[PDB]
Amino acid sequence: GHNIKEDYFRVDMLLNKKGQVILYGPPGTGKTWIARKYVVEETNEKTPGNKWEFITFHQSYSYEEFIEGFRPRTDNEEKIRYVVEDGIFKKIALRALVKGLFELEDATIGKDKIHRLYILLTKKEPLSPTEYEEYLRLKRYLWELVGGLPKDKLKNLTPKFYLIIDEINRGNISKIFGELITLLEKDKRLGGENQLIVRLPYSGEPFAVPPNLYIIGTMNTADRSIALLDVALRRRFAFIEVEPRPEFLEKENLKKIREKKLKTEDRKRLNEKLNELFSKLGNDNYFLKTLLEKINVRITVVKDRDHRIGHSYFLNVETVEDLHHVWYYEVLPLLMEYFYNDWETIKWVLNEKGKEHGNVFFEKLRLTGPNGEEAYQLKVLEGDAFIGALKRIIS
Amino acid sequence: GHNIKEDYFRVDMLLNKKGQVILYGPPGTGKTWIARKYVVEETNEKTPGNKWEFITFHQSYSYEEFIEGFRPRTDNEEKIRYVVEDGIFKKIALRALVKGLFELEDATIGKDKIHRLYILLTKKEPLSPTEYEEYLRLKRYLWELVGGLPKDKLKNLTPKFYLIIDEINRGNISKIFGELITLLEKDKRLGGENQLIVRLPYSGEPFAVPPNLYIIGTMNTADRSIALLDVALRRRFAFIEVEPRPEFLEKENLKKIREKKLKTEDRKRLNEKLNELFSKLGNDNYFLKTLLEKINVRITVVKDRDHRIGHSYFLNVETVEDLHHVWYYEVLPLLMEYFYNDWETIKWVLNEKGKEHGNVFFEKLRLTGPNGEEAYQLKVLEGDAFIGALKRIIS
Amino acid sequence: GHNIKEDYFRVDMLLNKKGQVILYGPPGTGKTWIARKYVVEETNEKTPGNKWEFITFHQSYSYEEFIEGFRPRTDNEEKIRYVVEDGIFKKIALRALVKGLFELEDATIGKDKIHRLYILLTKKEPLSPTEYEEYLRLKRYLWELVGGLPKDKLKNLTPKFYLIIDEINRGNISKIFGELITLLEKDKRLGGENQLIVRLPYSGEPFAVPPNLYIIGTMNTADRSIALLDVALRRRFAFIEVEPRPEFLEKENLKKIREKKLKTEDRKRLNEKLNELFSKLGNDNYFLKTLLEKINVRITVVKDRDHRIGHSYFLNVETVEDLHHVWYYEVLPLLMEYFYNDWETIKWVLNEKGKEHGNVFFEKLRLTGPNGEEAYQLKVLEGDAFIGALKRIIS
Amino acid sequence: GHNIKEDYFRVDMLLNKKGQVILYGPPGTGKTWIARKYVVEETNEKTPGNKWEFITFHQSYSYEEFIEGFRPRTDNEEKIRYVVEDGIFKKIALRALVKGLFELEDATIGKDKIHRLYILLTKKEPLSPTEYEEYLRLKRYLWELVGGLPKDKLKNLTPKFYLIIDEINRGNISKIFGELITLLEKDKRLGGENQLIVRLPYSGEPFAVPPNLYIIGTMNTADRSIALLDVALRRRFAFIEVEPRPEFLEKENLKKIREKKLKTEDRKRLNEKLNELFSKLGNDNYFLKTLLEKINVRITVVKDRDHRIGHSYFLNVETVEDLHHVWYYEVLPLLMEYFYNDWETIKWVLNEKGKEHGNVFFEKLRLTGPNGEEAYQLKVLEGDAFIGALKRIIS
Amino acid sequence: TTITLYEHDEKRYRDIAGDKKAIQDALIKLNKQFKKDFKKLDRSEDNSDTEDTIDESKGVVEVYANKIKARHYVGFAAVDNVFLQILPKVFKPKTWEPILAFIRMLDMAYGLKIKDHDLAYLQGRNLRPNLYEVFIYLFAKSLWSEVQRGYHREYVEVHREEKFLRGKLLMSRQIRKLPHQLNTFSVEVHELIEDNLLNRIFYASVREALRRTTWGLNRKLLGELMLAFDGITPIHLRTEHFERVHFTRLNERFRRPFELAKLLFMVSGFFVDMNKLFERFIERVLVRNLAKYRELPSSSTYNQAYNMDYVKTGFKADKNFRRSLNNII
Ligand SMILES: Nc1nc2c(ncn2[C@@H]2O[C@H](COP(=O)(O)OP(=O)(O)OP(O)(O)=S)[C@@H](O)[C@H]2O)c(=O)[nH]1
Ligand SMILES: Nc1nc2c(ncn2[C@@H]2O[C@H](COP(=O)(O)OP(=O)(O)OP(O)(O)=S)[C@@H](O)[C@H]2O)c(=O)[nH]1
Ligand SMILES: Nc1nc2c(ncn2[C@@H]2O[C@H](COP(=O)(O)OP(=O)(O)OP(O)(O)=S)[C@@H](O)[C@H]2O)c(=O)[nH]1
Ligand SMILES: Nc1nc2c(ncn2[C@@H]2O[C@H](COP(=O)(O)OP(=O)(O)O)[C@@H](O)[C@H]2O)c(=O)[nH]1
Ligand SMILES: [Mg+2]
Ligand SMILES: [Mg+2]
Ligand SMILES: [Mg+2]
Ligand SMILES: [Mg+2]
Repeated sequence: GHNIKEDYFRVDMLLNKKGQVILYGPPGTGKTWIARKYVVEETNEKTPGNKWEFITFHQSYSYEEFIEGFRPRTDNEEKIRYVVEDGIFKKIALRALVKGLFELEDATIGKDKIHRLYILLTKKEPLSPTEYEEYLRLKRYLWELVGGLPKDKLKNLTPKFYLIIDEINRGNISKIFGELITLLEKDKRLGGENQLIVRLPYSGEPFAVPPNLYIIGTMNTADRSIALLDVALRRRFAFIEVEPRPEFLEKENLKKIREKKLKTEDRKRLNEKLNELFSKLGNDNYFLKTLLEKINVRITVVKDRDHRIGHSYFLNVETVEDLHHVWYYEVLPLLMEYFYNDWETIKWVLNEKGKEHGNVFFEKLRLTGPNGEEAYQLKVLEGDAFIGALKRIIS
Repeated sequence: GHNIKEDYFRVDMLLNKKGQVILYGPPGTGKTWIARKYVVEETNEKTPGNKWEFITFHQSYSYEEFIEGFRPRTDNEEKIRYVVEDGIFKKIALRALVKGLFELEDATIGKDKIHRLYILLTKKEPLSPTEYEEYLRLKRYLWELVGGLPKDKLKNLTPKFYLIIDEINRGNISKIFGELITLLEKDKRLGGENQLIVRLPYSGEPFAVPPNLYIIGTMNTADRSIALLDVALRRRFAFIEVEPRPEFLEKENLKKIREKKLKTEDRKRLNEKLNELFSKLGNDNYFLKTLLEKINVRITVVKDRDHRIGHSYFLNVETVEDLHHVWYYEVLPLLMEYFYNDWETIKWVLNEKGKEHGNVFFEKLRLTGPNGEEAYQLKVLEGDAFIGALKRIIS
Repeated sequence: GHNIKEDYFRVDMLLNKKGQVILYGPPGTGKTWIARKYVVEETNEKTPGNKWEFITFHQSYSYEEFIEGFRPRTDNEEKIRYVVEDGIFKKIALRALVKGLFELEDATIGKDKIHRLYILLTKKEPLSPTEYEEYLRLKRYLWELVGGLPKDKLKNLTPKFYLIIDEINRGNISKIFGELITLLEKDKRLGGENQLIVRLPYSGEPFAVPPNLYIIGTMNTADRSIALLDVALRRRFAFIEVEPRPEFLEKENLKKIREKKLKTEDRKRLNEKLNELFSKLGNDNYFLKTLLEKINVRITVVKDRDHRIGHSYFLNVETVEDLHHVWYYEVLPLLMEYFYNDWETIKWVLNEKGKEHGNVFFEKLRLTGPNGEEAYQLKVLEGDAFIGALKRIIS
Repeated sequence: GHNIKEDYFRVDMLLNKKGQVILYGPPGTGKTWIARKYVVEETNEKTPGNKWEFITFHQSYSYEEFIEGFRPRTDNEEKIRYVVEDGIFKKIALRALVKGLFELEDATIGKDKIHRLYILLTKKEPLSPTEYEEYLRLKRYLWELVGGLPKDKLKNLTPKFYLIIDEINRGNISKIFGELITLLEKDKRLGGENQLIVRLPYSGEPFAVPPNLYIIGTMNTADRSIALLDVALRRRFAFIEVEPRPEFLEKENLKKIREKKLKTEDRKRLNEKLNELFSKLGNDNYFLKTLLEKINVRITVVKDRDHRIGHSYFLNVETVEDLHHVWYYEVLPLLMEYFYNDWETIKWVLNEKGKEHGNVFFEKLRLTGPNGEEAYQLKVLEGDAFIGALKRIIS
Repeated sequence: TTITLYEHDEKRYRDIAGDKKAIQDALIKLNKQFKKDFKKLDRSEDNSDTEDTIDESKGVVEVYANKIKARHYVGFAAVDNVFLQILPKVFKPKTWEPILAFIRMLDMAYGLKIKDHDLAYLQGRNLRPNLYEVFIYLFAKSLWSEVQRGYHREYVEVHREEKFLRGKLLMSRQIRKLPHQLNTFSVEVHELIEDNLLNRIFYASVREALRRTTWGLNRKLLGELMLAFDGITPIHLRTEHFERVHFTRLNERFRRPFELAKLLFMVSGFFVDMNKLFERFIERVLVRNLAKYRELPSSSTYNQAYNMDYVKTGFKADKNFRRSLNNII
């Protein structure tokens, strides 16, 4: 566990510096897993909702679901009404500020009004209209109290809150982070040196990010072009590259990961299958380490480093048919997606460029078109043909 | 034949590996039929409803049809009230979880409030306002029980539920699934390592995808490729190429396919007609096998694998005018649609290029346009001159 | 004969195979006329309302006017009540089901309740609030009866019902049909193999498409072709190309079309107008046949077959002045919108490319542009110059 | 200094001469910082809400939340009420006008109606429906009051109001500034030489911007898609360029920036940290100054001048490990977004062009592609190898 | 098979390492395609008159049974695994210097804005000299420089039923809603969309460019352009598509990739006659220093009446024309 307590340390140190980090890298490097496991370690809570939240950005995700928007709600007599519902960032930023105003031993904080605002912020059913007006009234009291409160107490808000934004580059981040371009910076937060309270358009309410709120984003850098991010938005985040680590794919490292969550009688039954799998690979304990390193260097030369193959696909491989599944349903469709069905480039990545019609992963069709077009076809190899074609990539 | 044990094993291997699968392929390859027959065999339920549901994705398909949305309802005095009702995915996931907890022998489970929730989840009649308020109080009791149940019990909930999504590539996945496309991941499911109890926007209800629930997507690839999908659909779903199988169109294979449900006096009547069909084809039993594979190989070198001609059009061919209707109104409309009136590529797929004004499927118009534009006329051959050009395709 | 009896056999073949058909083609080929006259030939009912219905799709046509939706209604003492009013598809499907069950001899059918429901489904006025309660009572009884009847007796419902949907490509099928486009499949109808009885979102009664309800769409393909249709229409519906038939414009076939629509007092007045129409048109009875087909072949060379000129333009032509008014106000306004600012194409279509001055529809302007641009001028020819310009196209 | 007084002085001079300024430049140059520092020093108010507002434009700002628009509000006697609500600009412009009419000494100005309109403008709660009609009444009193006011009185409105619009180019500015393209000109304000009062579309109310109100926009220039290219809208603003200043990163300039917030001995803690930092940089007090200025002029050559690294990346470093985390997690991932898969240019920016190995930031991978293409691997340097690779950049 | 030709050079099929017939009938389908597109191709006393002259294997090249003789039409040609390029024989040497002279010829004459530092980048990359891959690079580098500088997004007015009130509430559509239809807002929105007609042209141009490029330098450049245009709808590049783009302040920075995308996309390949390429050359030359193309204003180089020298192979050539301008003026 020496390598997990330093990737924890990169996230923990840079979240204190920038307030918000982005774990970027190709899909399958454990970015969502690192972000979730860091937060469950820091916030001692396995489930989201109290001191951390999990959100995933998609193409249809908007400012209105994230910050605030006019939203059709219903009454207790279920008649439709149009109110301004706070989004998931605003609900956790107000939660981080109000829970941070709990422990502040000040004689000006109305703890009965602050605790009642905490209950309405931690209420998970939608608010009744008689308590939605109480919720607007206590938020109106909150920014009246926060605006007349000094930076000596506002910067030391003690319980840290976390927002995992998975697949953050899959959304239009500048549109979703409406006022959060300005507000998320560590100087611009509450208690900061350049503390900024913004006015939101839909509610007309004051808003600012508290300092005890942290945002860990995950970016699959092969699912969206990283040269399409805003440079000014890039200034708000520390960017931690989470690269493929094929050193996790050695036989001892495969054992050291898969025995942290299962019993001992299931451990050596899993170990005899891992010894059976690696025996069929030439008794090479560094086989899947060398196989992933060789294809990722070959990907990096003819594509990006962002389009490398992650290590998490081979991480639950314990049989040859588990490796046969991962190669033909997690690697080879992923190589065909990254290279846009360029068969000559993939076969150079798979070390089979001048080799067709044999024990290859892409056989050439014997027919040629009228324009001289050649087509290649994925060949499913089983048994010794599959292992002998994976050994061809290493050799 | 061994088609419905080989594709059964590939789905079942990938459903307990990935959690969800997409059967992709050209149209008329039996993708929806494989998806429906595997699910009927895996549930012993011929109709949708209890242990499985069937839906179609279109471009206007929404989160509200799928997960959750406000529906207008009437009153006792017939005024419009708005009921937040569960979509088809939220109903099949709550039905899968409740049936998973009903068979789960545990002492924390009430087994009567759970069985009452199972009645209200399988109820095809719309719920009364005293049933719907009862339906909401049981889902409160359910999700406070699943949140209190450990991971060890929610790993393997016994009965398997299936959601077949027909034409999954037509729907906007970011609008339909929303944030909940990440709950489909095997670790994020209800009982995995990185599980997520998310809260829903409309009713504030906890939601999670159980491991009982499997999604079998069906996807035509001639209209939209795998590369043209949403990236969240490529990452979470396994992909099976349902290949067009011309070996079904062999004369004995065409007999036993239609005889699986036919009259036992109609076996000799098919042996009357299917022997006279292939006698007009030249006593070659492998004629429609060779014809579909000569077409599909020539498609693959000039286009994708996605644009091949499926075998389902030729399955109900018992006479040569059935073969004439299938060729001229299903196959040639597919070929002209795929190649965008590039007739010299269509004429090479039938290998009739350089062969015009004769017994061809595409005769040349003898008028050349002002910019040298040339057009071809779909010649409708009949009788033995239709087979005489259909024999020329395989020669 | 060739217009009715041959074209009805293609409709009878595909409507009894697929259950629904779309008559497609360029405008003026008679798709709406064939769809209307076939359905009167089958139902033996000239005016719609009982065994068939006629609607036109458009972009404000929606689900609530097609199947069902809420409507305000004064039921008692001007206090309005929101009731579900059935659209034209739900009414024609319940009318086909009830008349199919009224002529069925199961003897568990309540024929007094079934025939009274048939009266409430054929009322030309909106229903009384007394009658609206009885209509919901008998709709409730019908769907317990259908849910109790076997599948094989629901197969052969005796009277065939029709729904002619003119301009079926002009409405969005996803928002008009909703999720009920899958019920139009032959197996998914009320009696088939995969028979599905869905629930409706606003009223909650069961709904299923009966097998004796048929849909005949008519669709223009000059604007958007079959390949750019909605994907719900291209697979559920059969497709018959209604092509332009210039053989209707022969002199003997122009009499037989127009002698049916007149009495014999005005029949002989039209034969002394068409004898003195084809006496100015040379003496060739195939002038307007050759005029349409020489133009329409030339449209296929430059644009496509989908943009051909239908025969309905030249079908009410009795004089040369009638042919002149069709030419300069329908045909050439269409051809100048086909080839807009594209002069040598439209002069090639009119067989006058090269002939720049005199007796042409497009006279060359005497001024060459600065970049060698060359424009033309629409020349209106009246008299024997107009006939000789038309007979240059046919030669 | 140039920033201690003069960059403040450029804002103050151009805000009185023009009425509104836009601070533009690369990210992290201090545009938001000097906008906040100016307005807090002018208004003597650290928080917004009174006498200044802070907003951030984005793509879901509209005309309707900035000036006015029909926004739905809910009461207890009425479910859905569509109400023209004034946006944030119409609130801050009326607040500037009404407060400007407090200290005017006219007997025409009814002070009780003006003081009542100030309460309804500075009301933190939303307006009651009996107070919104009083608010609409006092607005229509004011706009006929200032319409009959002398323009010598209307132009010297005493307490200045400030609207800071951060990220002003992230909204559709001409769509947001609807009538404000006319009204924001300095002589088209109230009491101007050509004073204009527009008619607003939704409320039907007259509107003019007072001379009391000033706009400070801060726009980003790195993104050219949101570049302020509206030539007429640019005329309304003074465009102050806030460049990257590497002279802030000198050792004597770093401490006197960073110790203005530090009180008694944290200044001494900062002093010997910067002494320790710059002793490890070879006792070059202008090391980080030379590091920023050599990188930025290398960015200015191969990319635009708007893509220069702002000095705020390096303004908070205190150790060589703070410089290492700023480099490898903020600065170098930003340069890899700039020169994305363009290795020969990012090595020229880091002054290591041609140096393939060694203590270099990008080590050349030994593998070459099939087409001769080449990749570079990011080497993470540490210690004096990192400082020595930084000395290669500056010289 | 890549064919590198100058005008009126003859290389037989035995000289080029390919096939004996696949090199023949590939460009046969191009010089008949050049015969089809001959009327739009501009000529200035080139003396072709190819109504039926180019139909007898006399289009851009002569298809002999032994050799291939090239004509005055210069440019690139890619058809049926056979690449062809024809260069001016003025720039013919005694291997990258003749091609970049031909690039800079039609950069300063045909009115393009081909940057010199993009041509200087291709030198030293040890690549193969190829007219198509140069123009594929110049399109892909100018497009990738622009998309990095800012992704092209347009404002479109959309009338949507929305579940959040965005933009302007369409009041006459929202007032006329029945009370069972009040769970959405009828709004008018002006949204920054990425799926513009300009981005659809750029996406379908990158898709067609990877279908035929052979450089790893262009393929890596176009692959990151393919991931940039990911959510864009794939279209088929008609000539109807390229005229619906109108260049204003919103998108005039995307004009240099667009004029390169129109030059490549619309059997395909650009060809201009070198007779008229010299006609449009010197009229942009005589106007800032103050036409027969045969050997004997004429062209003068190391292989080849006012003679025009050529230092453009690697602006001091026009200073030597001052000795000719001293007598002409
Ligand atoms: N008996 C039998 N029937 C088949 C087989 N494959 C397809 N069919 C039949 O063909 C018909 C069409 O198959 P279907 O499931 O719709 O293919 P599809 O791939 O989904 O076609 P599409 O929706 O993309 S157009 C079905 O009704 C099915 O019964 C097969 O292998 N055996
Ligand atoms: N007798 C006879 N009349 C026809 C025929 N085709 C068209 N007509 C006449 O011309 C008119 C036009 O036909 P119509 O059915 O409206 O064309 P369409 O194919 O629907 O054209 P559109 O609606 O797409 S624009 C009809 O009303 C009919 O009277 C035909 O085949 N026989
Ligand atoms: N003392 C001092 N601090 C500065 C100066 N410029 C920038 N800073 C510091 O750097 C931080 C970033 O400056 P900021 O104003 O937010 O950059 P920006 O111009 O807005 O950059 P952008 O990404 O939003 S577009 C500020 O919080 C401020 O503390 C300066 O000139 N003097
Ligand atoms: N124990 C352990 N599991 C890992 C590690 N990296 C990835 N995984 C597992 O791999 C699975 C998928 O990885 P994920 O985080 O979703 O990939 P990413 O988000 O694209 O980076 C998760 O369920 C993780 O549990 C690791 O370092 N240790
Ligand atoms: Mg992830
Ligand atoms: Mg299907
Ligand atoms: Mg019609
Ligand atoms: Mg800023």
